[PDB]
Amino acid sequence: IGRMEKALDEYVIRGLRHNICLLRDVVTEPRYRSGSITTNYLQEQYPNGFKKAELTAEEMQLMYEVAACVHLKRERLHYTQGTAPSERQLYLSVGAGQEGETPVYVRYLDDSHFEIGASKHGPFRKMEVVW
Amino acid sequence: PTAAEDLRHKKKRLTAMERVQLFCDPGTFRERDALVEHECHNFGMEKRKVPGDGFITGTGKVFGRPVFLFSHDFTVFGGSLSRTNAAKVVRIMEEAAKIGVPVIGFNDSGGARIHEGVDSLAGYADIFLRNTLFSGVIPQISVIMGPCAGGAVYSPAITDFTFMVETSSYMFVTGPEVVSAVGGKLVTKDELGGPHVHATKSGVSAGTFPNDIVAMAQLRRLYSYLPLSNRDPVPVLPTADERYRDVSSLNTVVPTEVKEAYDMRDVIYPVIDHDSFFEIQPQFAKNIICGFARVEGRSVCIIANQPKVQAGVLDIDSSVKGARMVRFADAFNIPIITFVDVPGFLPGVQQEYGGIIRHGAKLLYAYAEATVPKVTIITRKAYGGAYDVMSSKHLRGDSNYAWPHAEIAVMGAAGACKLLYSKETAEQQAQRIADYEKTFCTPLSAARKGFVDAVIDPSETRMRVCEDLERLARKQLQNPWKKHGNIPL
Amino acid sequence: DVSSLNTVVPTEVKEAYDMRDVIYPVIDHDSFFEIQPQFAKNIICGFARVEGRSVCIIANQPKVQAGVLDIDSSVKGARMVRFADAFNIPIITFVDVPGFLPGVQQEYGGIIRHGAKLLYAYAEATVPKVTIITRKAYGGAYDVMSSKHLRGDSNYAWPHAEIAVMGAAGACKLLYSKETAEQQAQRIADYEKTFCTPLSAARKGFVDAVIDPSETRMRVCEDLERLARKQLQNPWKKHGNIPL
Ligand SMILES: O=CCCCC[C@@H]1SC[C@@H]2NC(=O)N[C@@H]21
Ligand SMILES: O=CCCCC[C@@H]1SC[C@@H]2NC(=O)N[C@@H]21
Repeated sequence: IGRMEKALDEYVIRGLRHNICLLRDVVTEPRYRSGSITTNYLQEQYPNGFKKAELTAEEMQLMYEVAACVHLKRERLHYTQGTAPSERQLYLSVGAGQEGETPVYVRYLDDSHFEIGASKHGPFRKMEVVW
Repeated sequence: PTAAEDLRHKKKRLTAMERVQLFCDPGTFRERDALVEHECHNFGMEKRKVPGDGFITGTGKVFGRPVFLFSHDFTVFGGSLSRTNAAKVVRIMEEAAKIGVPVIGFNDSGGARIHEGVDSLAGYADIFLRNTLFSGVIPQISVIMGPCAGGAVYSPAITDFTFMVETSSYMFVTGPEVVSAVGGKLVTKDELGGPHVHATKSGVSAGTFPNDIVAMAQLRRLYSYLPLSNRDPVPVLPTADERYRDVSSLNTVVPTEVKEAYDMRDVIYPVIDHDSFFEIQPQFAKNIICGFARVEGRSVCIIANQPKVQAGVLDIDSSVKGARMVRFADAFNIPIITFVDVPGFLPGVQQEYGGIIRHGAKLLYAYAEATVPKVTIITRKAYGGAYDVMSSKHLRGDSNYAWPHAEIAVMGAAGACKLLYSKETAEQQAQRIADYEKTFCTPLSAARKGFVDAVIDPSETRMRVCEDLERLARKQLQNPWKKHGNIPL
Repeated sequence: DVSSLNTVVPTEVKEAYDMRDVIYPVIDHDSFFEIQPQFAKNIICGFARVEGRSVCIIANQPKVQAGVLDIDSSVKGARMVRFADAFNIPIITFVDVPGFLPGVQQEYGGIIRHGAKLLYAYAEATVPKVTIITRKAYGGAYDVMSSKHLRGDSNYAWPHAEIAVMGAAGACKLLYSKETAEQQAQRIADYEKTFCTPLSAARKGFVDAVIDPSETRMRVCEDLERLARKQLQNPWKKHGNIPL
């Protein structure tokens, strides 16, 4: 299953819609991983239309961190020669109303390594992003 | 400390200094002049002097490259110009003329300052002359953040590109009060000169943005494309994308039926680098696309027809749009890449009553006068004078290519069959139109004459374009000596 | 960090100071090569480096003769400016002048010819120029020492500067012919307060900005880096006709 989970996310499809979200949500459901299912499983678990499951706090935090890293990496490309920055303090907030402003730092110690933290003078984790 | 700007933000609007701070780098703005007064002494203006005098001019720095800018201030006197406001702008433009640096201005003026008399006209004239002289020397970009009325509208017009903000901006020559006075019609300011009107109807505005923040964010991206001056070379940026990336999806873009339509962006996007298109005038004359893009890390100019809208037929507005884009691109040594799909010109009385002859000649003049490297690709068809206009090989074109299902003919098969057989026996349609289209509506004849270099598979377009654009990097061509041309206005 | 420049200028207008205390912090360490050190000591000329590039230095000195322009100083500065411009070398000047040296010997020796040489050299030059007014600039001396109107690139002043037509006494005398006696006390002070300050010259637009003395190195490096590629040309001539 884990393999499928991972393999679903690496399938790049552009130009038309698909049902990969439904497959992902069905596989990730703890009912499906319980061990047994039925033939009325789908409509039993999807009474009104279809609604994809949401994200937990840590997943949304990780998405924020990766977004900040990507922003910094693409920003450094446009600068000329060595006149480029290496650290910022960003304020990420999804939604049109800035729901949950989360301050973020970034350091870009190498080509594919950062020092993400809460802000300046905050403990750093040194994750990795390759894009 | 957030003093004196609470009144501004309460109206859901930003300040000039905040806009300047958002545009440039975090700490690289050096305000030039800050303690200047109007010295008017008329109509009870001897009092209420202001330190900044309603203008903010500085130098700044974007992406490590220098810039010059100025911003109007709406709080102070409504942003009106004077004998003294225009002096700062003139000094900035003169300095940016000595050094090869561009100029960007954020217009917010409410009109002229009446209390100065004709001195406002003097300042306007000086700014107009500087814009006229320095156009083609340094790129000029203008953004309109608020009201812009009176005769001040003309200086943004001479500038290369004008952008507009959606909710709280407008521009026109004469106010609606005079329109009501003379004609008797009641029209609001937005109905007269709103951003939508200039985006779709008049064709003056080159774009529209939803917010000031987005305006700055994308203005930086636009600035990343431009060359610094007239004599400086085209910028080249590092990029991980490579010319060996596979593009085989182009083999299927063109439908096998001649009456079905397709989107030209499906051809434009694969050739250029990923996520590197900046469309210019997206909502005006949609049958033609113009903008900037990068090919192997160097900025190029894109001009292509679109059979999605009106069968990709040339027109007045499309001609003006393409002509302005080509002229600007050539003025600053930027390569041009074109994609051709045209059945001809739009037929109609309104067209001749509006002067198609003048307007359609502008694109041809711009294409013929240009001396930058050109690359042309004929995908499906090219008929009549439209084939000549859209950068044909005879107009000193560098390299021309065609796709295996192209067609290059004098006109459609029906008209040729009609003219070639006056009173030939009836039913001549079936056994003559098919034969003529088979024999002469194909790139074989044009290739025999030598009008296309080679017939290529659609999968090799990126390879060919990168090769040619790399080889043509150092072409030196010059026109005969002239004081200047005489373009059909 | 150069914060020692905040204290170089004394708070009294009649006390003297050494201009080298202003010259040395701005340029790089141990990089001054004085030219003609023992002749016309009221003016200093030489070569120096700013951020690794050679520049030309021309500054007055209130230590010697109140920093007053003269014949010999004019010749020295004119030759230095002409050589520096001939070979595309940036020029940086520091201004502190009360005027020209008064005396019969001066007119009997041709001050009119010699003082025009420095003005000609400053006006003819096309290299980037930077000017800093520390304390004062009066009369034609302000015009001569690379004023903004002579196609100067950037001009700066310090917060206690003074730019006026002449001293307060002469202006008060000419502005009130036979005004009631004791006019000295309540007129000279007022005129010096109102017009012997950089506010008026800044209002007219003759100085770009009024800066803290601690930012001089930053401003000079920024301007000299930006001005690296200026291209200016004079009208066509076989050659000039300088006042010999
Ligand atoms: O066959 C009759 C109408 C054919 C029009 C073909 C297109 S429409 C606009 C353009 N002008 C022409 O003469 N041909 C094309
Ligand atoms: O007040 C009387 C004498 C003031 C002289 C001030 C200095 S001396 C040389 C120069 N020439 C002037 O007119 N003022 C300055």
